[PDB]
Parts: sequence; C-alpha cells; structure tokens
Amino acid sequence: ELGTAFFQQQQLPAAMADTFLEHLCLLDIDSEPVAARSTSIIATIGPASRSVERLKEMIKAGMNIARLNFSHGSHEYHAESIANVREAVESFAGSPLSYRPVAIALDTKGPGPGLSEQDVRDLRFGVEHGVDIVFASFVRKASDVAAVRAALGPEGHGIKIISKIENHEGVKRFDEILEVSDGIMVARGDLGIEIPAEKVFLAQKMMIGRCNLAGKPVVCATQMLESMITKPRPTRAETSDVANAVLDGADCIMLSGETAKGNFPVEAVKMQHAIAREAEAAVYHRQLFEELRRAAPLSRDPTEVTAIGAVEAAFKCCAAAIIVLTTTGRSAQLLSRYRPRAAVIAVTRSAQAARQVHLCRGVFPLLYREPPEAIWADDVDRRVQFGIESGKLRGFLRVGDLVIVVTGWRPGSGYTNIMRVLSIS
Amino acid sequence: GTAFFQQQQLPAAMADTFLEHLCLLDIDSEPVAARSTSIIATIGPASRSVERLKEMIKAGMNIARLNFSHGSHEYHAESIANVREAVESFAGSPLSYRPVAIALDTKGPGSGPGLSEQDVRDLRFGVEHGVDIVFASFVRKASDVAAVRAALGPEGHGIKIISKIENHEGVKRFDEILEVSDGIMVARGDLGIEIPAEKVFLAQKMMIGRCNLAGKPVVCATQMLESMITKPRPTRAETSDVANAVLDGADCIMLSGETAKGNFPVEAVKMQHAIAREAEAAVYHRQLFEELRRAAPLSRDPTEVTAIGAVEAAFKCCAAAIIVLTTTGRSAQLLSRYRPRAAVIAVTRSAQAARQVHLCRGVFPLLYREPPEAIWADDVDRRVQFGIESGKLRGFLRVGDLVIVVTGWRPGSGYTNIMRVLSIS
Amino acid sequence: RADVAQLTQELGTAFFQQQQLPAAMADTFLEHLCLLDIDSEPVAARSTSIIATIGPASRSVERLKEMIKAGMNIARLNFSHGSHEYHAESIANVREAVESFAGSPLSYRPVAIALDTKGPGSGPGLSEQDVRDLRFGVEHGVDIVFASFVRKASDVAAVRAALGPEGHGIKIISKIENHEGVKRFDEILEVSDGIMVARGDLGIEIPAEKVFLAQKMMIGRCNLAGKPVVCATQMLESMITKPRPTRAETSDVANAVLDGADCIMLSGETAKGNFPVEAVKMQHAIAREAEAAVYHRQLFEELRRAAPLSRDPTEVTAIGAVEAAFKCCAAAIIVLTTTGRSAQLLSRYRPRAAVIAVTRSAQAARQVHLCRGVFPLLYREPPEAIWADDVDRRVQFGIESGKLRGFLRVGDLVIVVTGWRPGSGYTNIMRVLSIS
Amino acid sequence: AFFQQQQLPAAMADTFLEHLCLLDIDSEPVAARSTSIIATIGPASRSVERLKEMIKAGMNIARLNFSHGSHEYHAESIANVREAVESFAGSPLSYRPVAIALDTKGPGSGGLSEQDVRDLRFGVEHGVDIVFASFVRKASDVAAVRAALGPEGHGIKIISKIENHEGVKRFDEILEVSDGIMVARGDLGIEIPAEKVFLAQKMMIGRCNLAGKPVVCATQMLESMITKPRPTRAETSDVANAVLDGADCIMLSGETAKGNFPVEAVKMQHAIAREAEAAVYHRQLFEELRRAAPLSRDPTEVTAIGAVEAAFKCCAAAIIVLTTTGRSAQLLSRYRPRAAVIAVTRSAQAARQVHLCRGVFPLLYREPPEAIWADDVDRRVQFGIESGKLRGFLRVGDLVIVVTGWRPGSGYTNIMRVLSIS
Ligand SMILES: O=S(=O)(NCCc1ccc(S(=O)(=O)c2cccc(O)c2)cc1)c1ccc(O)c(O)c1
Ligand SMILES: O=S(=O)(NCCc1ccc(S(=O)(=O)c2cccc(O)c2)cc1)c1ccc(O)c(O)c1
Ligand SMILES: O=P(O)(O)OC[C@H]1O[C@](O)(COP(=O)(O)O)[C@@H](O)[C@@H]1O
Ligand SMILES: O=P(O)(O)OC[C@H]1O[C@](O)(COP(=O)(O)O)[C@@H](O)[C@@H]1O
Ligand SMILES: O=P(O)(O)OC[C@H]1O[C@](O)(COP(=O)(O)O)[C@@H](O)[C@@H]1O
Ligand SMILES: O=P(O)(O)OC[C@H]1O[C@](O)(COP(=O)(O)O)[C@@H](O)[C@@H]1O
Ligand SMILES: O=C([O-])C(=O)[O-]
Ligand SMILES: O=C([O-])C(=O)[O-]
Ligand SMILES: O=C([O-])C(=O)[O-]
Ligand SMILES: O=C([O-])C(=O)[O-]
Ligand SMILES: [K+]
Ligand SMILES: [K+]
Ligand SMILES: [K+]
Ligand SMILES: [K+]
Ligand SMILES: [Mg+2]
Ligand SMILES: [Mg+2]
Ligand SMILES: [Mg+2]
Ligand SMILES: [Mg+2]
Repeated sequence: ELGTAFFQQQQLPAAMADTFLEHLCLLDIDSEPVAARSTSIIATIGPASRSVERLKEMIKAGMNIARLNFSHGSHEYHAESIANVREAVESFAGSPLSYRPVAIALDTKGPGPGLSEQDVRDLRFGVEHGVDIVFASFVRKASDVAAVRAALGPEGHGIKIISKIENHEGVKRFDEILEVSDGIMVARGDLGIEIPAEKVFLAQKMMIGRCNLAGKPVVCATQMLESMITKPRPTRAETSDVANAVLDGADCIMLSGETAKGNFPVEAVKMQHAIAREAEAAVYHRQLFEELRRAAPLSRDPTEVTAIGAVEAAFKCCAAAIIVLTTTGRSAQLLSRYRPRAAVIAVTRSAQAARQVHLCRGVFPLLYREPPEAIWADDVDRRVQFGIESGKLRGFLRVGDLVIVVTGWRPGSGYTNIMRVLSIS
Repeated sequence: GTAFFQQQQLPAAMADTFLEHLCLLDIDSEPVAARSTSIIATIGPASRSVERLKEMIKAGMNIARLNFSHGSHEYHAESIANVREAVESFAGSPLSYRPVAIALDTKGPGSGPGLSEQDVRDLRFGVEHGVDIVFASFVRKASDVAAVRAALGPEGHGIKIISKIENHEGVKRFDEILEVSDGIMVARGDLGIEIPAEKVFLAQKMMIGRCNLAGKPVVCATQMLESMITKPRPTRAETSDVANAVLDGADCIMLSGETAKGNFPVEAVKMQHAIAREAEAAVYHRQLFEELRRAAPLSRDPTEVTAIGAVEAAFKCCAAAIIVLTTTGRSAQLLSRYRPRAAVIAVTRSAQAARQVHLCRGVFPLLYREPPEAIWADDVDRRVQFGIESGKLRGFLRVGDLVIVVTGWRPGSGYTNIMRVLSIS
Repeated sequence: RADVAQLTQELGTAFFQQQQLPAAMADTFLEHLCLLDIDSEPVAARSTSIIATIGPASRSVERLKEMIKAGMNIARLNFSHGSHEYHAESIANVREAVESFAGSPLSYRPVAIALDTKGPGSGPGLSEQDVRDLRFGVEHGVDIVFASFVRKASDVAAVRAALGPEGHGIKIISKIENHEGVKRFDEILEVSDGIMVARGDLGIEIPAEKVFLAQKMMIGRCNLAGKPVVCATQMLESMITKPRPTRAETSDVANAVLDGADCIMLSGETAKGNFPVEAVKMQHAIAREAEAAVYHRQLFEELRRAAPLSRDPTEVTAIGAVEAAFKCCAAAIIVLTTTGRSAQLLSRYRPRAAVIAVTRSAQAARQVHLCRGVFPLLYREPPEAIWADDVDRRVQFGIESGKLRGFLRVGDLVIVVTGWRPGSGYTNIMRVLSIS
Repeated sequence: AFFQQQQLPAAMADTFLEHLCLLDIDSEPVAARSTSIIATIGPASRSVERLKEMIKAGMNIARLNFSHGSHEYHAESIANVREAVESFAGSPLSYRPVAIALDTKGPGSGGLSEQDVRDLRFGVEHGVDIVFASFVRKASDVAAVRAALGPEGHGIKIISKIENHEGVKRFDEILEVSDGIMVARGDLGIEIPAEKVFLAQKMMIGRCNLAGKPVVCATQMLESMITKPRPTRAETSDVANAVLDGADCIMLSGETAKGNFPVEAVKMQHAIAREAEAAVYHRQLFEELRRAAPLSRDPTEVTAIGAVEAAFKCCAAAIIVLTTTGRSAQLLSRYRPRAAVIAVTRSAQAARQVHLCRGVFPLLYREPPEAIWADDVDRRVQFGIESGKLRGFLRVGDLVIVVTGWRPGSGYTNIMRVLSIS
C-alpha cells in the first residue's frame, strides 16, 4: 500500500524499535528525511542580514522569525529592519508556494532594580510597530514578566512574551517564570557566565523538558553555529549541538552573530535547516508520545482532548498532515505539544496568529484572506480545502494520503472538538 | 469530587506497576461503570417460561443459547418464541429496551470427519428462525468453519460464526480457525477431557489473548458457577473463575446447566453480573491499553483510525461513554478492541446488529425505531440524542459528563470517520 | 532472537520449547498470553507448596506415605474438630510416614506440621480453648500456627504470648476471614510471619463477588513484603466425591499460583474426601503448569523496582544471586541457612531456579515449605573441624542431592549462596559453579 | 543531603521526561569521573613538567598522532610521558597509570601502507598499549593491523577508527574483530554530510554499548579552546552529549597537541564529564542493557551482572575486582554501574588498558606476596579498600561489592561478596 521504500526513509526502522538502545542502533545515515522541517529558525537581523534582497534569500533558506536585538541600534534603525523584513516577506504574496508568514521578535536590552526606562520605551516601540514576540532579557522572577506584560501597554496584550533565562536566579525560579510566560529562551551566552560553563547543559535539558511538559515554546540560543561567523562550514561540536537541541525538545533554534554580523548568514540558516530535518526524524516518537501522554494530566477541555485524539489518529495511519482551523493559534499549539510526526497545517484568518505559531514545533501557518461565506459550515470546508490545496502545492500532500482534520462545533475561538479522518482527493 | 476517585478501583488504576495495582485493590471501592462482559444463558426447562425469561433479561442475560445437543426442532422453536415474547414485552419503552441475541449451539460432528447431516438440518433451522449466532461445535480446522458457512446458505450470510475449540487439534490449528471465524468459544468441558485437565487454563488464557489481539469476540464457557445448579450460593473457586475469565479478557461469560436445568437460573445470572462488574473495574487499563495500541498494526481504514483516536480521547477526559452510530456493528467492535473504560453505546436501526454486538465487551446496543428524517444530519443528531437520553435513563450518563461521539461523513456502512467531544446537558 | 541465539545453539531448540520459555521471552503480557503452549512441558520441580488437611481420609501411616509421595509438604491439623488425643495421633502418624524415608538423606523429604486454631468465636480476644490448643502445639513441636479470625495486630501478639518462651520458633500465619482483617491488613502483616486468605469465612463476611479482590490484594502485598501467603478453601471442592475436578476448580488453583501464592491448600478434599491422594496429585500437576506460565520478565522487574534499597548483606546477596540465576538459566540456587531466612530472601524475588536450602535445623527445613520455590535438605553430618570445610561439604551435599533428585545435570550452572562466618545473619557470598 | 547530590532526585524519576525535569544545577557530582580523557601529545604538551600537570588534570591516555613527527620524536614523547607518570610512583596508594596509544597515519589512496607497518613495529618495540587504526573500512583491515603487530604485540588493543561511509556500512563486521571503535568525526564529517554525523555517532556508540566494547568520541569537542581560555556553548554541550550517548572515552586533538590551553582543555573535559555522568538515567539504561544482553554460561559474565545488580541495591560506593587481563572489570563496566569499578591488577599493561572502559579505576598491586593464595587475595582486596579510602571513593560504613575467582589465573572469576567498610 505504501511500499518498502517508504518504510526505509525518515528513520522509520529506528522508530519501530522497542527500546531506546535499539532505536539508537537502528539510526541510519542512508535513511533520508522526508517530512518538512518542523523546528523554527530565529535569525538575528543586523548589518549582514538587513538588505531586502538578503532577507529574501534567508526566507528561502528557512528563516521563520526575525530577531531585532535592542541592545544595539536606534529606534530608526529597527523600524528600517522591520520595514525591510516586511518588504521581503510581502514580495512572495502572489505565489502561495513561496508565501510564508515571518514573525518579528523584539529582544529587549535588559535591566537594575526594575524594568529599565529604555526597555519601557523599546516595548512601546514594539507595540506601535506591531511586533509579534518579545524576548525579555534577564528574567529572574514572575514579577519581571508582569512588568514586561504591563509595558505591552493597552494595545499589546496579544504579543507573546518569551522569558530569557540568563542567570542562577532565573534557573532556580524557573517554575514561577514559566507559569506566567508564553515560552522560554535558554540564553546560554549569559547563563554560561553566571553559572559554571559545565552546568549549562543541565539547565538547557531541564528547561526544555519542563517546557515540553507545560506545552509552551522553548528556544535554544547562542553559539549554536558560532564558527560560521567567519567559516563556511561549522565544527563537529556545533552540528552536534543543533541536533541535540532538537532531540532535547526545543521548538526553536536561534542564530545570533551567525546571521547578524557573520560572513555566511544564509549558509548558517541552511545549515540549521539541514540538521533540524535530520534530528526530527531521529526522535524516538514511541517513548516520547507515551511519556507526553502519561505526564499530561487528565483534561476536560475539549481542545486538549481533541488534540491528543488527533495526534493518536495521525500516528495510527501515518497521516501526511493534521489540518487545524485556529483563530488564536491555540488549537495548533495543543496539537504541537504531543509532538506528532505529521505536519500541523494551521489555517487562520489572523495574520498575527499565523506569525506567532512559528514558536510551536511542527506548525505550518497558512493565512486565509478569502471573503467569508454566508453559511458557516461552507466557510469551514473552504478553509479545510485551502489547507489541502496548499499542502498539495507545497509537497506535504498527494491524492490518496490520509489527513486528520481538527475543527470546532461553532464559530469563535475555544470551541475545537472535532477530529475527522479524511482521504485526499 | 474526591468520592469519584475512590470508586471503580481508580486508585489501583493510577498505579505505575501491576504489583502496585494489585496492592491498591479495594473491596470498599464500588463499581460505577455498567457491566461490560456479556452473559450467555443456556435455555432449558428451568428458563423456558416467558415470565422467567423477563426476570433473566432484567438480571442481565444478553444472549440466549439453544443447545441443539438436546431437544427437537419443535422444542427449540418454542424456546425462540418464548425468548422473543419476553424480549418484546419491554419494547413499549424504547429508551430502556434491551435487545437479546439468540445463539444456536450445534450438536457437532461426533465420530464423523466433517459436517454431520443433523448439523446441516439444524443450521437451516437457525436461518429459517432468524438466529443471530452459531456456536459451531468441535471446530478442528478452517474447512469446518467454511462448511458451517456453506450450510447457512445465502440467507445466513449475516449470522456470526463463533468456533468452539474443544480438542487438541483445534488448539493447534487455532490461528487458521480464528482467521475465518467471527470469534471463539473456549469450550472447557470437552477441552478438559481431550487435553489434560491441568492444561486447560493455558489454552483458555492463550485463546483469549489471541482473540483480544485479533479484535474478535471470545467466550469463556462451562462449569463457571456449576454448584449453583443445586445450591443458592457458588463456591470460592467458582466466583474466582468468573472474575479471572473477565480479567483474562473474555468478551462473554456463559451459564449452561445453571440456567438450563438448575434451581437458580435468575440468581446465577445475577451472580455473574455482580462478579463481572467487580472484575472489570479491577482491569489494569494502563498496561492493557498500551499493549493493545502497540500490538495493533498501522491502519489506513478511517473506521479503525477514528476508533483509536476516540478511545484515546475517552481516556484523556474520563469520558462516561463513547456513543457510536453503527449499521453492521463494526464501528462499535473496533472501539471495543481497544478496551476503553468508557461504555460504547451503539445506536443502530438493525435489530440483528443490536443483538450481535453483545458478543463485544463494553458495547451497549440501543435499537433506534424511528423512520429516517429527510435531512441526514438531523437523522444523525436524533440518534445521538437517543443515545444520550437512553444513557441518562439507564445511569450511564449525568449532566456535566463528557462523551465521545463517533459518526461518519455519509449514510451507509463503512464510512465512520468523525470523533467529536461532547458535554452532557 | 539475538539475546538467546548463542544459548539456543548451545542448549538446543528443544530446551527453549519447554517450561513456557517462548512465552517467557515475550516483550508484553499480551504476547506472553498468546505464546502459552499446551505442548510446552513443565521441567522445573513444583515450587508452590501443598498444605493437606489431615482427617479420617488421610490419617493412616500408609495413606500419608502416598500423600508425601504425591506432593504434600505441610500437614494441617484443624483444631475446630477432634480432641488433643486425636491430634497427637495424627502428628505421630505423620511423623512415622515422614521418617519412613529418612534412610536415604539425599532423598528424604521433610514435612511441616501446622496447627489451625478454632478461633475466638463471639469473643473479643484469645479464647480459653485456643490458649490450651496453642500450649498443645508447643508441647508437640508444631512448626506453624494458622491463627483463625485475626482482626488486628494485638490478636497476633496474643497468639505469640500464648505460645510462650518455648514456642518462639513457631511461625504465625494470620488468617484473614472478615472485613476488619482486610481493612487492618497492613498492621497484621507487619507483626505476622505470613497470611492465609481464608476464603470460606471471608466469602460470608464480605460479598462473595468481592473475595477475589481481597485475595489478589493480600497476595500482592505479601509478595511486596516478602512474607508467605496461603490461598485456602474450596480449591478442588468437587474432588471430595468425584475423581476429576470442575473447570472452575483447576482454573482457581492455577490462578492462585499465577496471583503469587506461596502455598495452596486442601481442606475436605484430603480430610474427608474419597480421593485425598488424587487431590494432592491434581494440585501438584496444576501448580507445575501455572509456575511455568508466570511472566517472570515483568514480575522480576516489578519486584526489583518495588523493593526499597537495602544495606542488609543477606538482602543484597539474594537479589544478586537471583539476577545471576536468570542470566545463565541456572538449574538451582543452593543456599546454606540456619533459620531459613537466606532462602526466604531469595524466594521473594521469585526466581525460576529452584532454591535448594541446606540446613542442620529440622524445624527450619520443615518451615521453609511456606516459601515458594524453596526445596529443603536436612544435613545430618556432625560438624567438621575447619568451618570452611564444613561449609564446602554442605554445598557438595546440595549438589549431590540435586543430581540424585534430577534438579541438576552435568554442564548445568548453579548459584551458591553462603556467609563469611558461622551463625545466622551473615550471608554475603554468591558463587557461580559449573556442574561436573 | 546524600539524596540531593549526584542528580539522585532525577535518577529516581519514573519517566525520562520527569528525569530531565528534575535535573538540578545545584546537585553536585560526588562520584569520580568515569569517562576517560585521551589527550593528543604535541608541541604544547610534550615537556615532562607539562605532562605532570595534564596527569593531575585528568589525562588517562596519551595519543601519539603518527600522521606528523618522526620515530625519534615519538620515542621522546613516550619517554617524557613515562617519566611524568613514574614521578608519582612513590605513593602506590595514589599512583595513576597512563596508557599510551599510537594513532596510525592510515592507508591514504592505497591496504596497510608501508609506513603503517613500520609505525606498528615501532609501537610493539616501545610497548604501546593501544593502536587507533586509521580509516578502517572492513574486517580485513583490522586483521592486517593485527598481523603487523606480530606475535610480540598480541596484547595491544586495536581501536578501529570509523572515518568514512564504507566503515559506517560495514560497522558490524569491523566491531566483531576489533577491541573497540573510535568515532573519527573529522574525516567522517567530510566523507558523509555534516548533518548526518550525529546519527553515525549515536548508532556506533549504541552498538558498542550493546557489544560491551569501548567506544571513543573524537574531534572538535572543545576546538575553540586551541586559542581561547573558555569553550563555546556548543562545545560544552557536545562533550556532555557524547558522555550521555554512552562514550567510554572522550578525546582532545589540537586542543592539547598545539593549543594555548592544553591543561585547561583537560580540566574542562573532566568537569563536563563528571556533570554528564551524574545526569545519566540509570533506571532505563540498566534495564535496557540487562534486557539486551544475551543469556550467558560464562561465570565471569554471570558474576558481573549479579555484582552490578547488588551494587545498585545497596548504593555501593565501589565494586572492587581482581583482574589479570582487565576482562572481569570490562564485563562489570558494560552494565554501566553508578558504583566505581576499582580494578586491582598486577599487570601494568592491563592497568593502562582498562582506561578504555568507562568507570574502571585501575590500581597496580606492588605489595609483597602472601604465601597462602587466599591471603594474597584478601590482601589485594584490602589494597583496593585502602587506595579507595585515600582517594575519596570509600568511607567507613560504606558497602562494597568484591568480585574474585575460585583459583589463580585469568578466566576463573565467579565470586561476589557484600562487604562493609571498616
Ligand atoms: O506475571 S506478572 O508479571 N504480570 C502479569 C499479570 C497481569 C495481568 C493483567 C494485566 S492487564 O494489564 O490487565 C492486561 C494486559 C494485557 C493483556 C491482558 O489480557 C491483560 C497485566 C499484568 C506478575 C504477577 C503477579 C504480580 O504480583 C506482579 O507484580 C506481576
Ligand atoms: O525521544 S525520546 O523518547 N528520547 C529518549 C532519550 C533518552 C536518552 C537517554 C536515556 S538513558 O536511559 O540514559 C539511555 C538508555 C539506553 C541507551 C542509552 O545510550 C542511554 C533514555 C532516553 C524523549 C525525548 C525527550 C523527552 O523529553 C522525552 O520524554 C523522551
Ligand atoms: O485555536 P482557537 O483559537 O481556539 O480557534 C479554534 C476555532 O476555530 C474554529 O474551528 C473555526 O472558527 P471560526 O469560524 O470563527 O474561524 C472554531 O470552531 C474553533 O473554536
Ligand atoms: O459500523 P458501520 O456498520 O460501518 O456503520 C457506520 C455508519 O453509520 C453512520 O454513522 C450513519 O449511517 P446511516 O445514516 O446509514 O445509519 C455512517 O455515516 C457510517 O458509515
Ligand atoms: O539464613 P540464616 O538463618 O541467616 O543462616 C545463614 C548462615 O549460614 C551460614 O552460611 C553457615 O553458618 P553455620 O556454620 O552456622 O551453619 C552462615 O555463614 C550464614 O550466616
Ligand atoms: O579478569 P581476569 O583476567 O579473567 O582475571 C580474574 C582472575 O583474578 C583472580 O581473582 C585472582 O587471580 P591471581 O591470583 O592469578 O591474580 C582469579 O581468581 C580470576 O580468575
Ligand atoms: O541574550 C542572549 O541571547 C544570551 O545571553 O545568550
Ligand atoms: O460445548 C461446550 O460448552 C463444552 O464442550 O464445554
Ligand atoms: O478457616 C478457613 O480456612 C476459612 O474460613 O476458609
Ligand atoms: O583521525 C581522526 O580522529 C579524525 O579524522 O577525526
Ligand atoms: K538583547
Ligand atoms: K452442543
Ligand atoms: K478452624
Ligand atoms: K592518524
Ligand atoms: Mg543575554
Ligand atoms: Mg462440548
Ligand atoms: Mg474459617
Ligand atoms: Mg582522521
């Protein structure tokens, strides 16, 4: 029905293994990855990656989120970076095969006894310029997150706050920080100076694990492909680090100086893309899914209940994709927390939600711009078919494939409760 | 509530090991779920009366067995009529009507190699009188099942064939017999004479395990409550035997002389009901569900894919029930094979399918009598509501419960593909 | 297949078809059930002990010799019936039949004698008759007391007090026969040597459909605690009058063994029934089949995970020895024991290898029948001058008895468990020996 | 306090997810560092005084890269290593043996090159303990190296370097005839796509752990430390992940051979390895190793598993084993105990070679012999206890597992004892 060749690709022999030891033993360098790359790439924008033409190359290479480091540059400089990013993104708004939404993240300068005057001003700039994410520097306690939240003024409550853990206090107060944050960034640069360098891997693995348990995005950052700032190829330790961040459970991987000031920004994005695809296929879904399953508490929220049912159904038939209709991105996030091997194609009318779902591993956003149908059920089918036709166009789907479709019983956010098994025609 | 988590062996169900599970079993933890293992009662002089059969239906009898080793065709036609009269005496209240299957147990081949002439005549009698199941005696090979199928003719295509394994050859050729049969009966009486008495438990446990693996019904039969033929209470070995047949994985438990000729046919049914409810709550679903999921192969059939997604969703929210619309009973059978703790309420218009789904553990058949609505989505909703109303009346559901609703995308058998999370109002 | 491939080439394909070995290699319990084979013959010696109640049907010395040969390990004296004179005669007849085989020490089979008390009845504590019967047991050298209707830890303390200073070595097995005993189980097990699931009274005190929950819970907790547990009453009830049992009865025996019971009992089946020897033979046949059907892969891991860390060298050596025995498919584990404790600690990890316990204590040899898989050997030789040579003679005695009885063959591996100095409590050594 | 150290809360976890969640940066490692450090000897690490600092820092194996330097140069390196090692022999209870490994130049465009035949004969003549055979592609390559060592080099360990696609594809046949493997990531990263090397590393480490044979992770582990005093975040992560993968040895090439911070690179590998070893999820690892290991009728193999099981049961501080060839210690090591495997040996070569096995701490027995063999055994067991106490492995009140044999000579290990310290 699928062929012997299908079961030799994307580490399927290693995925069938009964133990983790057998899984490692069955990893094959000749087993090619087939699924789309699911770990998002955050690229820091700087002199090496600011031009509209250079940004088009980086979008094509795999950049999903553009990071603006507010430790350097003026508001005028960053507004120009935003405009250049938006111009390069909208240059693909014709052909859907190349049109991909790109998120814009503001990385704050940091504190000091409270939120800094500069941080308050930069956060206000982010709201005024419609940024999607804030990477809040040096978060030490829950009250730091609340201060950043307060600063996202009256109009920026939809912006996602990703708290950067950069010191011992942040590591120790992690649970209270994650509870009030949208996600976490393992800011290894400062963390490696604040705590012993040989202890950073424990902090990374712990934080990634707790974020996977909570179902919140986690970013692995700093010195991932450091040598690529000057050299065209990375070291053996660097490719290993990227692969292990993906295997650890990181939703996003980041490039700092590699894309901001280095000689090979596009090549660094291409390298992260190549390694992430390989590492995602090497994930031991058998144990991962059962552990996520057992660790997740019982839920009476129909979205959460539908998400696990959909991911279970996708594994049962080797579904090509899970197509989900989402207004805020939440239904796609709850599918993503169970780490399916199937791509989560999220169809949304919210341009912000389409940009923000790049924070979640395996979510492929589609922005729907069609005029609404008079009958709601008709409008729902039109978006499901949009997901299928885009999936076909991009290579995710083919006729005869099975897809899982996640929808809700009534319009508006918060009513996801339906899972359909559909044959692609 | 705290009280909810003390009932139906919920502390023992949360255990991380089978040893801890046994240690947490509580005699004060009352069973809450409806009894899911079916009771087959053999009809005879002690249970032939229409008034006596009404008491047995109320006590829990799901399948009426006609032993064709005794009695004439005239005798068995009268048994069938009395059963049908007692069953239809409750059809005035459709929300509480309980369907009862009629099974013909053949006399067997005796000294002969193949299908006896009496068996051919009895099988044609069964087709003419509309029996739902055939318990084919002394099945030794796949060709014996084919001969029974041939004797049933074109009109008996819908009758279910449950092969009785009564000797060493049947045990050795088990796989080929199960492949062509609808299910199996562990006929312990003859099996205990054909093979050493001390080896029968190995044959019972093996056959039950293989039927659970295959997703096909398995009946445990003979001497389960033997002492209740003359005594009002069973022995300690007898209650233990019933409990262990349920814990082994048997879909059905049987009463022979206990209901056919004894002095306690109603009490024997009540006893089997009481023990089965206790034993079903003591099932270690944590290990069982994982093992059934792991052992079940990948499938591209949307009914099979929806079934596993629905059972996974039911466990996630502690769903009170899984309401399924079924024409042939197949959708209910595929839900049943994953052994959910949630009751599988099967709503059907087929009176034969409603009788035959009693062969599957945890399937509660509801016969829907209304003629089809003009709008198909309205006819579907009306059936789902009938399942909710019946389930509320019978104690399966209460307001505030979560239920998983399993339906299809078009009318007719074979199109189940939808799973939706519903809240009882 | 790679985890057995070499041992398969060495021991042969036939070895791996016997004693439910394909079912034992299974990765899941479902696969284990699926692989159970009626043609896979049991090879190991029967490890669950058989307790036979002595009565009119089983009192003659000649009848008792047949029952010893059939598999009876413990003789139960029901003090609810019969006088002290009657029970002293039963004891004498049992001892006469047991000692009739003492001529060959390499094949002698010890038999324990257990006194089952009448109980408190309407009373709150120890009855006057129980005090008199317990005093009789001490005077007649009984090995075990099955204390009727134990409801709390103070009941077991009263039985211990009644046994006095001379009955300190007697094992107290508390009978759980009512709701209070089930609810206060943990405190009762803590102060008892073991438990008996007295299903007859328990089935009247609590709903009959709840007894299996009580049986499975108590057996599980006793397995967790490492203390003996007996399953009792109506196991082969129909065999009192019929030569073959019902399908529910064989199932019940098999399931008590599969549950984790150390001992299985016969009451009326041997005390008054027409087939006492046939009932013992039936329990023996079913137990041997059920023991091979145990899913040791999950059982050993669960016992291992549930057992807390220990700093007692006997406990540490016991787990190391059972692990070593599973690694090489050891035919037996030979252990030197004074009180039976080292053998009991090996037994709690439920090895598939027979635990051959070599002891000089005739009482310990009788009492280790309470522990599943322990095969007692009574050493009658006087002590050697060098202790290190006395120990080596006791190990060789175990190897010779094991060879003589069919437990060991040339080429087999055996695990030997000993201590560093004489006296009880110093077990700390494990050795891997090849049988020549 | 004992249960808060060495990631013990994370070790008690019922799932790997819970294990990651419980990892604590404040939980200090207490056990001795188990993963051996191989340091490449070069201009930056050749002086006797420099080598004493590297021995003190944690270097267990000295690698001589025969791709550069003459036989005269390498003989001087060997002499300087031996001089620095023997400078600590005055205190036998604290003396640390150091192995010497010859890394061959390789076949290049060619079977076994003429230079390799000459270098292998040099190794035999100079008493090297290990050979890291470059570019092994098939079992016949290993046989050729074995032949070039001759009858005088029967005891040298051959660690095959997997550096290309053919070596990865023919891995099983190479491991079968080799003593161990080296994941030579430098050449492997050029021969196969750079993004596929982690799959080859994890597969080879897993198969070596399965086989019970040593596996070395090599190349660019702390590369930036050649010029900088601190490594990158990717580098510390790489070292930690090689240990977490199951590597018996970790290597330093340019970092120690030509770099500005050779001692600091050794100290860094030591610090990371200790942290990573405590973060190992022994609950799942031991079970998987147990299940995957086949049934055995060799009493050494049977005693090894029984001893590791007993060590976990009592939280044994160490497993003291008497070994002639190092085999009994290797069979204990394959089950990855948390307890240190203190191997007491009279063979100086076996003491150097057991560094290839993770968690084996070699002690050279140089005390006078007892007339009664039973007394000679108990004295060697007391030697292990005294060296253990002095080095911090043992304290009074600890439990130890002692592994011995029934008769003198190699191949007779069959006894395990539970002993209380003092
Ligand atoms: O032998 S054992 O290793 N376990 C096996 C017993 C058992 C029974 C039932 C289930 S089920 O998860 O309900 C289930 C699963 C699959 C198929 C199925 O039909 C049922 C699981 C396990 C053992 C015995 C005693 C013990 O006291 C112990 O700790 C371990
Ligand atoms: O996809 S996973 O299932 N990877 C399992 C990862 C893992 C790693 C190490 C060990 S080991 O027990 O130390 C060991 C055992 C055997 C061989 C060995 O060399 C090591 C066990 C498990 C997963 C990822 C992220 C998670 O957050 C999660 O919950 C599950
Ligand atoms: O993920 P979110 O934000 O909860 O959105 C999911 C919602 O999308 C839908 O599928 C479609 O809703 P709309 O028609 O309003 O877009 C709803 O039925 C469901 O509640
Ligand atoms: O279990 P079966 O026999 O395949 O029946 C399931 C069928 O029932 C339905 O839910 C309802 O169908 P009907 O309207 O014909 O009753 C179908 O959509 C589905 O195909
Ligand atoms: O099982 P127990 O009662 O602790 O007895 C085990 C004892 O038996 C021995 O192996 C032999 O001791 P004895 O010389 O007293 O018979 C002791 O070394 C050990 O302490
Ligand atoms: O690990 P190896 O090489 O097999 O050596 C283990 C050997 O060491 C001993 O424990 C002590 O032997 P020696 O007295 O010859 O040193 C032997 O009994 C055992 O056979
Ligand atoms: O700010 C950061 O990215 C860091 O500190 O690693
Ligand atoms: O037919 C039966 O029921 C039997 O033989 O047990
Ligand atoms: O006393 C007993 O043995 C009983 O009640 O079962
Ligand atoms: O020779 C090596 O070690 C390499 O190339 O990595
Ligand atoms: K910044
Ligand atoms: K019949
Ligand atoms: K009594
Ligand atoms: K080289
Ligand atoms: Mg920073
Ligand atoms: Mg029959
Ligand atoms: Mg009683
Ligand atoms: Mg190289």
